[PDB]
Amino acid sequence: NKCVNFNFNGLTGTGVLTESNKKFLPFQQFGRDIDDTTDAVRDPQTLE
Amino acid sequence: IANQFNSAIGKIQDSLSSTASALGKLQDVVNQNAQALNTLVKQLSSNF
Amino acid sequence: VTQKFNGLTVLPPLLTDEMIAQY
Repeated sequence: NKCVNFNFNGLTGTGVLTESNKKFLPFQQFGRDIDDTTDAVRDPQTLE
Repeated sequence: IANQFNSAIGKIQDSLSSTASALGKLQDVVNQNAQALNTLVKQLSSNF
Repeated sequence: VTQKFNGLTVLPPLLTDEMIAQY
């Protein structure tokens, strides 16, 4: 809920991080939008 | 003359309700601006 | 008739749809 310089598995980005309702399947680490950019991510330590 | 005007306005309600085609000249302008923006955003995915 | 990382923004028109209905 704060704007941050995030780096998850080397996916260096910037933005506000928020709890998603997106139901990823087990094999997926990153989610993308229509715009072909990463708009959701699985945290690698606690899998939310 | 009043009854013909009142009837003709009654057909304007029916026409604008009955067909999605009626406002096509406006919807074409919304669609072209949406297409031009959606294309501009997809060029961010391109490698060059 | 029918924010994002791209850096786009749609500004609102100076006259609202109520103001156009009033004119």
